[PDB]
Amino acid sequence: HMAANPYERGPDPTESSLEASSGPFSVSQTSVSRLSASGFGGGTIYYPTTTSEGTYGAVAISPGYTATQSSIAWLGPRLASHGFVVITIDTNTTFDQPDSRARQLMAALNYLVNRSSVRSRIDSSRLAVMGHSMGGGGTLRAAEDNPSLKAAIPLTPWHTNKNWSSVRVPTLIIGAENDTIAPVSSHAKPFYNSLPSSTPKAYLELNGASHFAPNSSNTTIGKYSIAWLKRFVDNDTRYSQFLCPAPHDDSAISEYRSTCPY
Ligand code: NA
Ligand code: NA
Repeated sequence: HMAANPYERGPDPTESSLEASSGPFSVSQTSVSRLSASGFGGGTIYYPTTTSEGTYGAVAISPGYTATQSSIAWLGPRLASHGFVVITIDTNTTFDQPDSRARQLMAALNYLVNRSSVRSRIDSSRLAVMGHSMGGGGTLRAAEDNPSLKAAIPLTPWHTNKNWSSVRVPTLIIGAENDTIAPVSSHAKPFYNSLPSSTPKAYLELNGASHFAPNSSNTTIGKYSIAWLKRFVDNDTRYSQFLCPAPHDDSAISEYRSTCPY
């Protein structure tokens, strides 16, 4: 038999538990000021209250162009309530390009491990990155330049670079069908196609959604982000059951591609 996974947290998942507003863990918050944050413009840290089940993995989430922390803040308690330490960040300037946001994502993870007040609750060897729009472009660049990351979830990503053939981090790209700012035909889909065949990857296209779909509470985005982070940050195979959907059975999903090598 396969060895027991020590990174498993929370009870066995179901479809109703993943689509719920909150997970099985209570969440507390703490803030990081812009001036004390070295490399990024501060943010808020979301962490589970209880530690009796062991340490958790850390996730850094970046907003998009001319966007602040509040546009992605709903992912904070949504992801943390399932057993993750999440930091939503602000950028140094609201006009920072994707390559600049990639550096600020790793700087936020560096703060979580070395300087944050919740560093004792974090497993430093299991980190992930997320982002919306240009933050999603910075997510791809961070995963390419930091292969030690466990997962990466670009949300309607935007980037001038379409070549991501060196990304070794399991990447879940979530695109919007009617995206007019970062069209999937020139952004999300070329990003997914350029990812290596040996890298676990998936492309989720939201049916009839706009570019700002990730800026509000979304059941589809929340369920598959939890499943992806659980599957690769925690190696939790209990969440693999949620990663093989049929788009014709979900009105919120218009497309789904996925390749798993391991
Ligand atoms: Na700063
Ligand atoms: Na559908």
